[PDB]
Amino acid sequence: KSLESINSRLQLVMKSGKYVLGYKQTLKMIRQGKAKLVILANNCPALRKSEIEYYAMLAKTGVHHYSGNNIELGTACGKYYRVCTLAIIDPGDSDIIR
Amino acid sequence: QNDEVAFRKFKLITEDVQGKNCLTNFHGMDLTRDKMCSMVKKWQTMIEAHVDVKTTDGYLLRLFCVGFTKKRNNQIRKTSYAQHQQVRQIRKKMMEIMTREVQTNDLKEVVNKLIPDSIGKDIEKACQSIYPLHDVFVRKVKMLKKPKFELGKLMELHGE
Amino acid sequence: TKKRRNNGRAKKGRGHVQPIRCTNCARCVPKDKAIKKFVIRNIVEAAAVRDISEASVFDAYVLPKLYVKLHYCVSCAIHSKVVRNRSREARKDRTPPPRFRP
Amino acid sequence: AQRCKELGITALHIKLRATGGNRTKTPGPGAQSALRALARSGMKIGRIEDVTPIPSDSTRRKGGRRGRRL
Amino acid sequence: PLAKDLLHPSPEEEKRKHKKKRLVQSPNSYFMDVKCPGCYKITTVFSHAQTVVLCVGCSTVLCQPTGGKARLTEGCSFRRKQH
Amino acid sequence: GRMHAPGKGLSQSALPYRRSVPTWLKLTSDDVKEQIYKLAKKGLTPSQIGVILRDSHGVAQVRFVTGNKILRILKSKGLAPDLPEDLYHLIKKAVAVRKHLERNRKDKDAKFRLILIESRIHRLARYYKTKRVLPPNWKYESSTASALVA
Amino acid sequence: MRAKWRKKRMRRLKRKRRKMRQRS
Amino acid sequence: AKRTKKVGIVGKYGTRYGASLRKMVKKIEISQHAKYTCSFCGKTKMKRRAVGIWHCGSCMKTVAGGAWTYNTTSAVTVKSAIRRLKELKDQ
RNA sequence: GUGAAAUUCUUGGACCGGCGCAAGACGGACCAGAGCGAAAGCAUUUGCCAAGAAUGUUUUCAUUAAUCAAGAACGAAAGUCGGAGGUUCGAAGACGAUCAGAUACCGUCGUAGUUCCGACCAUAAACGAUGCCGACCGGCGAUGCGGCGGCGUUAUUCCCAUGACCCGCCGGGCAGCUUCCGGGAAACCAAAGUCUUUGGGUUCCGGGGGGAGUAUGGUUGCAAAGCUGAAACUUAAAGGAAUUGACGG
Ligand SMILES: [Mg+2]
Ligand SMILES: [Mg+2]
Ligand SMILES: [Mg+2]
Ligand SMILES: [Mg+2]
Ligand SMILES: [Mg+2]
Ligand SMILES: [Mg+2]
Ligand SMILES: [Mg+2]
Ligand SMILES: [Mg+2]
Ligand SMILES: [Zn+2]
Ligand SMILES: [Zn+2]
Repeated sequence: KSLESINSRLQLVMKSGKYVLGYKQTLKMIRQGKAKLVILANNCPALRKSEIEYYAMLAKTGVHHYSGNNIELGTACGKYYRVCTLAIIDPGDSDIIR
Repeated sequence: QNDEVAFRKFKLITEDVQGKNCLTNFHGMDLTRDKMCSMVKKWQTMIEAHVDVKTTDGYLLRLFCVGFTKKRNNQIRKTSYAQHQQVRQIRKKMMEIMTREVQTNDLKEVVNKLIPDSIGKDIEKACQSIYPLHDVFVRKVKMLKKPKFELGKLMELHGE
Repeated sequence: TKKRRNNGRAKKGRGHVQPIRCTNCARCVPKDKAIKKFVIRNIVEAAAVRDISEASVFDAYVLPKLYVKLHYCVSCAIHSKVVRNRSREARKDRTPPPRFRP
Repeated sequence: AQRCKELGITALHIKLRATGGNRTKTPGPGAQSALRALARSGMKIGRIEDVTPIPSDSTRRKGGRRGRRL
Repeated sequence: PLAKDLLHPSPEEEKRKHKKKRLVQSPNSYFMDVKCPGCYKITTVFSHAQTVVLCVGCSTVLCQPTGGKARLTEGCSFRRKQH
Repeated sequence: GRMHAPGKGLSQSALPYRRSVPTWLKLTSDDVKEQIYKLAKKGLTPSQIGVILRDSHGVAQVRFVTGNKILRILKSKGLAPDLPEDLYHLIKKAVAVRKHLERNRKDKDAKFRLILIESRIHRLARYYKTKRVLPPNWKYESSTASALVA
Repeated sequence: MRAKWRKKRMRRLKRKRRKMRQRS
Repeated sequence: AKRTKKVGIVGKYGTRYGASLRKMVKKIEISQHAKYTCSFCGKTKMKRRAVGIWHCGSCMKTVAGGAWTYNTTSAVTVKSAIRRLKELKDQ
């Protein structure tokens, strides 16, 4: 039930909130301090995963390890490309509790 | 036992012999054929559970439990069939209350408490709120492993 | 002509019923079609109950029963006279013959 | 019975056995007479139990699906 | 019965019949006012509610969904709406 | 009778003969409209909006109290879903069955259910294109549908 | 004959006919 | 248009070697020359280099696999069994 | 082992009893005119994954529906191909019996097969020998699921909930008993009724028996075979249900 819940909430982050897709943009948003949640596919390289975790710890923002992969994370985002890392600027749908 | 039931048997394998006496230890128990075949009846559901559980002293036991749904004294319906969820809950309950009578005690006080089948009696008591059961017993236990055969344990089981 | 409404078996809302082997001739018979007799016989004959009681080391010893469930194909059932052919109206009833207790 | 008596055995437990397995479960004609002869020959009788091999389920019984045609 | 009055059935068999098979459709469900202990406000709850109804002023559940009827939590009072 | 089952069930909802708003209902039409707007912002489909409104707020029929159906209200405000609710759920079910099927090739029962669900999807899509809710060139493809649902 | 054995005889004859025709 | 009714990839062998042998080698060659989705980078570039060696062009990951398929059913069942025996061994 | 035997195993310890080991099947009794599934079919425990009927609904859409040439998915058992495995049973085959003969029925052995994965085949008395959707037309007692309402008993607990019984009602099912509803050649069927008082919608399909599901052509299949499918000629009956009699190892 958790996976369908996070998929539905991710779908509702699209079309209603400000997000950003990809690694470079995620790091840019994190170091600007406006990334409130970072989602990582388990297909992510371990070095990239650890570095994004350290960046989030510095920015004091949450990291969710998606139980899919970059293909499945891309499908969950509603896109037709692989996304391996993404950030939510503001959910608009209570995925990120106020 | 002096005055206990007669449908229960024990295996009692022999480990050490000294003098003209063969000294035994528990190997397993089983019900008799006639009692088991008399208990199984139509128009009722029987629940069978087994669990591999290790004693404190290293004896591994496979306890088999059986239980039969009991019709009420005022029941008009021919059959007393429990639903699949009820049978599953009964099986889970009587697995987890065969585990705890073995995990926390030695083989000796396991054997002496399955002598009156107290485990089956409290299983019968525990399942009344799901579906009544009447013929509840530990049908079988078999010895799966034995711990190295310390002679002192055998002698204190026989002697004091 | 259709001899029986249930076609001589209890299969009503099923497609297939698992087969069993006749206890007499080991014929593969469907489980719902074979004739079943649950015989509950004293393990010793009525002629020998007194002698076993005399030779028993116990005083209040109950003689054990012998529980056997028998399955017959209708061929062996008819040949062994457990079931008999009946009239057209007498085929319809399903009441088992009475135990004849007295 | 006479061999058991001359070897100093007085009482007997009884274990009746049929063919078992996937084959017949009914004991043969000799069970009743054997047990009665044991009883009336002076031998004492203890526990009696059926020990027929009952499969929880067996291999295929011999004869084919049409059985033994006679 | 050849002369059963189909125009004016008595209310007993009108009630026992299925909701659709009545002379005129009448739902079996209704609405109720539920009083939560320790609270002042009143919440109107569907009798056959499919969702867990909560007080907005207290983090307490009022009814639990079941197969046919929502089951009210104990200590809660209820009445009917216009019969 | 069911479309793809040999079931002939009767479980329905018996709408009462009184179309009038109950006197104990204090909520006005605009209040119910704003509630529907909020619940649509939360992401609830019109069926769920109706269920929540009836269960908690005591409104019997949104149409009876506002004069408009829930989907009409959402479409007028401009936040109705891009796909119709039932077609969306059917595509979701087909995607779930396909995801289960690519790991379990021997589940021919699941294959049969997938065929039934996709037949329902095609019939409903043909209906929606007839009503011009959907674009005339809209088409359900198995590969690309997974990005649309859940 | 039993109808099943007539069917079997017909199948044997049909295979023989196919073999004869393929031989040409 | 469709160029071959049934031979497909083994049309290169002509009439030689027998129909059943060509059919038997057809699926093996299809799996051999297919490109599998890489489980590390997600791109469909994992292709066979030599027998048993599978290399992804994107992330330059080389994986030891089956002779003709990326993973054999034997190895998959073995991996599952080893996982189960590991989780049984520890507690 | 058998009706009786014999082939067969046996002082090399056969059969029997005990203790273990291994392998592959099979899930008894519970198991029912009970359940689920489109059928074929599905019965050890637990976990995971999707799916589904029925019920409840004052939820949503608003006609989206029924049946369906062509086409497609599945399709017992046997059979085929490839890889494992092969305990039991057991086509073929060998032998022992029986017999006038016995290429069989009975017995011993035993290959393919029977078990799992992958790919074919698409046939069964695949049956309810009985198309699907819808409406109406008797009664009665049960049973499976869901729901609703009730004297009471019972389980803990201090009471209600919730289980297990008891009494009913509703909805969908598997069925049963009964009936001069009615139909039918009848057997029988609450459907096989609402049919000369002939029309609810729709699909497939039969036209005396044989020849014959044969020949030929086409098409599918590795093959076995599957689908489509005549004609010449022959024949006065072939058949169905019931009745009386005769006969029955
Ligand atoms: Mg006849
Ligand atoms: Mg069948
Ligand atoms: Mg005979
Ligand atoms: Mg098959
Ligand atoms: Mg093979
Ligand atoms: Mg043999
Ligand atoms: Mg029609
Ligand atoms: Mg004709
Ligand atoms: Zn028989
Ligand atoms: Zn890669």
